[PDB]
Parts: sequence; structure tokens; C-alpha cells
Amino acid sequence: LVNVNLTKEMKASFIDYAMSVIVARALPDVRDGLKPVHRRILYGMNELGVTPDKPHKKSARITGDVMGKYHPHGDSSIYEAMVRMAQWWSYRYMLVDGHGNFGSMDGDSAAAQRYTEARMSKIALEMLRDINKNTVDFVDNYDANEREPLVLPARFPNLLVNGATGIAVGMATNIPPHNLGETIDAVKLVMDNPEVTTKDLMEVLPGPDFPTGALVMGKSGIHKAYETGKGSIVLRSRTEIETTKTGRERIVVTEFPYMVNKTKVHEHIVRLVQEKRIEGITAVRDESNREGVRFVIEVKRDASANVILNNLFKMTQMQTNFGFNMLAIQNGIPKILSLRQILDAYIEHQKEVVVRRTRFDKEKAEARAHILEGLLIALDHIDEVIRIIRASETDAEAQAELMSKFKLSERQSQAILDMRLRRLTGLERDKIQSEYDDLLALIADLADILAKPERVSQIIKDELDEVKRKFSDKRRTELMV
Amino acid sequence: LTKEMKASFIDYAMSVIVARALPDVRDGLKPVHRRILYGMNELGVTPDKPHKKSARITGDVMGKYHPHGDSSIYEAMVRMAQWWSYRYMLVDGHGNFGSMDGDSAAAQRYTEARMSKIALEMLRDINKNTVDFVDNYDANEREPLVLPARFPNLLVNGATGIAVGMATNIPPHNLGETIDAVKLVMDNPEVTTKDLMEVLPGPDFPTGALVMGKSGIHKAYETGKGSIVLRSRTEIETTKTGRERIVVTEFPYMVNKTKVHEHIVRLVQEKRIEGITAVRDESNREGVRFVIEVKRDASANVILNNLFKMTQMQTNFGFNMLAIQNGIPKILSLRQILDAYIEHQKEVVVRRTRFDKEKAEARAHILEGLLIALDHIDEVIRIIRASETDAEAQAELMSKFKLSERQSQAILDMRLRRLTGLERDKIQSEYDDLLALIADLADILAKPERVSQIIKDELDEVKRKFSDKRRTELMV
Repeated sequence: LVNVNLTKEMKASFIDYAMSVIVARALPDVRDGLKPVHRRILYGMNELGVTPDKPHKKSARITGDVMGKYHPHGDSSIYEAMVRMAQWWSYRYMLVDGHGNFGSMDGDSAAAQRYTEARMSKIALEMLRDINKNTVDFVDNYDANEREPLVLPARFPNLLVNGATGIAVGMATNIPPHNLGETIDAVKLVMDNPEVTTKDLMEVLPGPDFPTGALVMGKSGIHKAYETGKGSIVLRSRTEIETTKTGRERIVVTEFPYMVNKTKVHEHIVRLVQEKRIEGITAVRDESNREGVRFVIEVKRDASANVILNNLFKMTQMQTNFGFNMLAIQNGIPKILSLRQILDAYIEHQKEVVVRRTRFDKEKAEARAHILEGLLIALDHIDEVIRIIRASETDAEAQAELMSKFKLSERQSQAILDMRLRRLTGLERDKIQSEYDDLLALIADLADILAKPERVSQIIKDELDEVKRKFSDKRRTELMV
Repeated sequence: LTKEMKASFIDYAMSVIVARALPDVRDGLKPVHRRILYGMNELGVTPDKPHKKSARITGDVMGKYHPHGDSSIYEAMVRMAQWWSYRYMLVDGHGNFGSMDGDSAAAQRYTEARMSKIALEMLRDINKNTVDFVDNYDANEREPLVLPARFPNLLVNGATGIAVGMATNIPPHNLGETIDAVKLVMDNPEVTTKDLMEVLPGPDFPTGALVMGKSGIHKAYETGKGSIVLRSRTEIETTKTGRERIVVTEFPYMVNKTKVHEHIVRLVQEKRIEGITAVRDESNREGVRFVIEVKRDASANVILNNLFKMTQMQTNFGFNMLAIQNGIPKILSLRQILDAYIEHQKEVVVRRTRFDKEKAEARAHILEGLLIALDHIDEVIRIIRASETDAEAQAELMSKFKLSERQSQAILDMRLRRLTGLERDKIQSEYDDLLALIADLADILAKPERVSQIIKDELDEVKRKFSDKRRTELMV
């Protein structure tokens, strides 16, 4: 069978086994927290240029395209994450704009692979634009040729606020979600104020949010989990007693906390009927739910319906003991972070992002500056260089005489030599001079941004406010003590 | 639990390593490339017909197996078209493939290829039950895990692995030198490493370099570990105005000219020797003309040693030289490649002999029935006239003479054209011919050296057909 005798290669293959199973499935990353397959989806959708501006497209074709541009990995988790980042209700924020059959929230994952027709959302335009941006190393695949980026850089801790699902690999962890607006607020307060305290930002930060809209009670678990990320908290559904025209009372729920089925709990209600461990209950009904979710339990008189609500949030699954585990990974090794340290690593990432983008733009401007330096030096002593080309013979003689007379490089001399008559009007000569000084002003501006670091902070805050303007984030949940 | 996690670790690590790391000792052929050649043989279309321009081949490949990308399968196609990287030859093709330049041929199906000349005799004897098979995951077609060989391509094309635990460098060699090594180990089970130095003067390249060391080569062929020098060719000639002109044709392996030239431009332009503005490195479609001209008041050899310190015109090329067989990796030396290929060809030839005995003795049993039929005929005819059923006729023939069911029914398969006497003598003649060939194969099976003689026969076949010299000029 095995007959493998060398324990050393067993240990080495076992370390690669463990770390590769880590790297494969979902991890608390530095910059996106995502699966690498998510990164694959995003980078393929970007570099194919499939915008939401353009119309919809059959997406299983795109799935096979990305699968063929990448490794021959299995289709299952691919199509799973394809659905998951198109599910509007599960992830708090919108990524993939599907068009087909999914199942709403009640245990029917419709998997119509033929009908896989979709687009994306407009938030990847805020997520990543690294076309020219020297940011991230690449790994090569098909006989080691074609790029794949290591990480997903951004200007945005959105995926902090999204939430994570990486549990069964080694030890368990997740990321519970918040909303974005007060996140922007507390972040900018740390930006302009690098020496703030936790609880004063808890004054800025409400509870961990949920897309359905949850009733939150208690803050001791909030105190523990904003610090150390461990503990379960209690969650209740928006549930009311309503009187009829007859005086009969009605238990009316609006939503539920996270990871709840209507139908499994409904079967559990029918159990509780036939289990004969709860009384009073008459009608278990649910209709018209697509204009708005409306599930109604209706109970006879002389029953103490609020005590029955107490019995619901004691024994039924309507009560939620929602636990946290945010056990981080920063450059491979597992860690654990406070809410400050997350944003700190975000800050220094934005530092490196804007610095490297500015240096790429710097080298753009420097190269074009050397171009226009050569142009203006050609404009200096024109007829002498006319005599030069009327005299000399070769590339070597021309470059030697131009370097002796004007101290320029070879490419500069040849770009001089590539000047035609139709770029010899004094109009375009002074337009060269004008755009030359424009780029000089841009170089000086970027050097001034290199002088002081806080301009980066200010521009980040500006475009955070732009995103919060285009993406107003009202609340949906409710916190109590 | 954790033992089952260790089992998953072991089995999945074996899956990844046997998938995309080093291939078997028995072939030296990675299973991607193995299935490329197997499906291209099972295209059936000869290289004589003009080689095709289609992704239909690779579509049947991906129907045979689902990878994590068929673009990687096309990368395997193209890397086996890299004659400048992997030696002679595995692709009869026409399309864009570039050179060792930094070339990106995005035209995937637009290239042409089909079977190659070495592949033809390289993968015969499929019709002789030589190699075992396994079923795919698709439960519809089969595939072989190993291949039959007509040379150890282990030595012909090297290895450039990846570090799943560690990568592996294996250098290429020469055709006829490998043939002479096979003949040497065949004639003597008592060879030495100096014998290997004789029949292999050194590993070679499709491009050429210089390997100055000797004991590194010695430790390479003995220990399996060591690094060598790969050096560019240097030619010092005289400019008409007095400049020590340097001509370069050879290079270290896996070294593009482009980025090396760019770093040479950088090293010039970092407050060093700047008067060498002479880099005439072009016209490389006839060969390699990598020519610089050293400036005046400067010797060429100092700049040569400085670019050797730049590790691109002289490079410490290491070797890991590992292998996979019997599910285990192995540190390599010779008499391992050698004896493995020998006993593999022994397996192939002897199993071919057994299959040919199967066909020959089946046909001999047929012609037994034929001649015993053609002995006495008309009495059989008249007793058939005393019957009305082929089952009755079969029982009649079993009463008449000793036959098989197949023999009886084949004797029933006789029209009136079968009723002559000259064809009796013809069947008897081929019957004695077939008995003589069966006795020949039995005597060959009672001969160990005859197998080696058949190996010599196929070696002389491919030696009359092809040979190659040491293009890689190596001084030590």
C-alpha cells in the first residue's frame, strides 16, 4: 500500500499538506479576508472588462474561462462562491448581480448552472484598479507563465465589515459584520487622532450588524468581543402582540437573526404543537411574504401570550446565541487582533498603496519629462543640429556629437532624431513648453505630497466621504441593554 | 481522527507530487505529456499527413481528464515545442512558439502540430498488451500509467522541477552516447564511473555553453548533487581601429538575452565603465551574434570577469537529480536509470513474446483443424448429408475426429473454393512455417542474451535512422 519509509518527506509533505489546506479555504487575510477563489473571480471579472455598464452575460462560460486560465481545481466551491457573492441577503454587501434561480432564504439552493447569467456590482470600482499600479507580486501557472496576484489591495476596509466563514480547516474563526457609516466615522477619528481609547470609539461604533435586522440586548459581550473577539451574545426577533377587531391577540414576527430558516422553524413549531409542550397556539400562518415578510402565530384568549414569547426565546431557535471568533492571520502566521490593530494595518497598507502609486506616476512624469527635455534642447540650437545631420554618418557619430554638445542620453538623442516638419510650428513648440511646465508642476506637487504624510489621510477621508455619499448606509438592527 | 487527517495528508501529498512533480523512472515522462502523446497516437492521423491546427485534440484531452486548467495543457504543448529549451523533439508544429526570448504566443489553437518522428517508434506495441491500464474517472475510456520506451528520455531531456518538497535539475545528454552507454552496461555488469566518463563525455544542451569543472561532474554522476559552470562562448577578435571585440554565441541555460542586456546597461550606467557604448546584439536568426566592443584603454577580460560576477555569462547551475519510483522519491546515480530501463525493456520484450506466442499458437490450432479437415473430406460430406443441423454436424465431427468447437465451425466455414489440393499444400507450408516460428520464440524465451540482442537490433534501427553530435562544445 503505502510502504513509505522516509519519515522526513512524510513530515515535509505533511507540513505542505497542513499549510496548503489552510491557504486553500477561507482565511482571515490582511487585506480582504477572502478565499483566494474570490480573488480569482474578481481579477478575472476585472481583466475581462465585464462591467455592469455593459449588459448581462452567461457566466458559466466565464467560470470555465477563469478555470482554464487558472489551475484545474474542482467546480464545486467555485460555483458555490459564485452563488454566495451573488446572494443579496447573506452577505451584507453587493458583489455579483445575478439574474436567475436561487431560492430566497428557505433552504432551497437553486443551482441552475445552465441559467447562470449575471453581471457584477459597482463596488469593485472602489475595490481595485491596479492596472498601472505596481502593487502586488504574481505567481505563474500553465508551465508557469500567466500572472495571478497574491493579495487583494484596496482603499477600503469593506471586507472587514462583510464577514468571514473560515471554520473547519484547522481551528475555527469568522468575521461578524457591522455597517459602514459609523465605521468610516471611527476610522477617520483614529486617522486624525492617533491616541484615542476603545470605549470612546464604542461610543462611535454600534453593535455588530445583521442584514435582516436583529434585536440586540446586553453590552458585556460587546465589551468582551470588541476587545478579544470571543463570546456569544443574545439576539431576538422583532416580535409583537397585536389585537384584532375581536380582541384576540397575535404573535407577529418580522424577521429573524442570522442563519435561520422559516420552514425548519415552522416544522419545529408543528413539532411543538404535537410535542404538546406549549398551549394556546391556534393558527400558524404565513402569506403575502414577497411584498414584505409576514409570519403570524395566533393564540386563543386566556393564555398569557407574553409568557409564551418568553417560552419562545427560552426554548425555541428564535432566540439566537450568536458567537464570535476572529482569530486573525497576518502574513501566513495565525494571530488575533483588536479593532484598532485591523485599522492600523489598513492605514499602513494605504500608506504603501499611495506611495507606490505616486512613485509610478513619478516615473511616468520623469520619463515624459526627459522626452520633453530632449524636445526643448532640440529646439535650442536647431540649425547647428541641421549641420550635424548634414555632416555625420551613423547612429554612433550622431549620438557622440549630441552627447558632446548637449549631454543627453541615447534614447533622448534618438527621440530628438524622430522629429518631423509637422511638429515645427512655434505653436506646438510652446505647447511642448507649456505641457512640459505642467508636468513640472505635477512633479513638484507629488514631491510636496512626499514631503508630508497627512495629505494621504486627507484624500482618503475625502473619498471615504464620497463613498459614504454614494453609498448611504442607514441602520436596520436594534441595540438594547 | 488525527490519524485519518495524516492519511489525508499522505494521500493528497502523493496525489499532488505524482500529479505535477517529477515523473517515473520508468519513462521520465510526466503524465500530462504522457496523455498528450497517448491521445495523439490515438488520433491515429500520421505525421505524413499535414499536421493539424485545432484545439479539438486538447478538447479530447480535457474530456479524458479535468485539470485545474487546460491552458496549462496548452502550456505543456508549447513547452514541448520549445526546442531551444527541451531537446529533440516532441512537436511537429508550425505556429508561433518563439524562442528563449520572452515570447508570448496567445494564438492557442492557431498553431499546427501532430505526431513526431521519434514518437512513432517511441510508442509502438500498444497492440501487444505490453502495458497495463486504468479506467478514468469518466468510466468510459482507459489510460496507461507508464509507457514503452525505445530510449531513456530521462537522459535525453532533463528535469526542471518545482519545490513541493524540493525542485530538481536534470541535464540533457546525447542520443548515440546514451546508446553506447546502453551497450556498455549490456556487455558489462562491472562498469565504473570512468566508463561513464567515456561513453558520456558530458551533458549537453540544444544551445551550448561551457562547463569547465570536472569533479563537480564526478559528484554529479555519483552523489546526484553538485553545481557546475555554465559559461557563454567568448571570442576575442580585432577591430580595425583597435578594440578587443567580444563575440558571444553560447550562453548559460534558461538565460534570456533581454534582461541580462538591460542589467548590463544598468551596470554601465551606475558610475562604472561607460565608454563601452558598443552592444551589437542582433541578427540572431542565423545563429547568435551577441557582440560587444570594449572601449579603448580597457581590456576585454576584466569586463568578462565582471559579467561573470554578474552571474549571467557564467552561472553556478546546480543539480538536485531526484526521481520517483515505487511511490518513493530517490537520490539518483547511474546503474539505476540504466538497470531500470534494461529490466523495463526486458518486461516489454518478454511480454511481447508471450502475446506473439498467443496469436501464433491460436492460428496454429486453426491450421491444425484446417489440415485435418483437408485430409479426408468426402466421407464428412456424406455424413453431413445424413444430417440436417449444424449442432448435429458438430456432434458428427466430434464423432469423426478430435477438434475444437471453433475448429469444427471453421471447417463448416468452407465453400467449394476450399475443395482443392494446392491450397492444402499452402496451408501445410504456412503451418510448418508457424510451427518453426513458435519453436523459435520458445528457444528465444530459453535465451537471456537474445533479449539483449533484440535490444541491440532496435538500437541499431534508431541509430541507422538517426544520430546526433555534441553541439554543446565543452572544454574542461
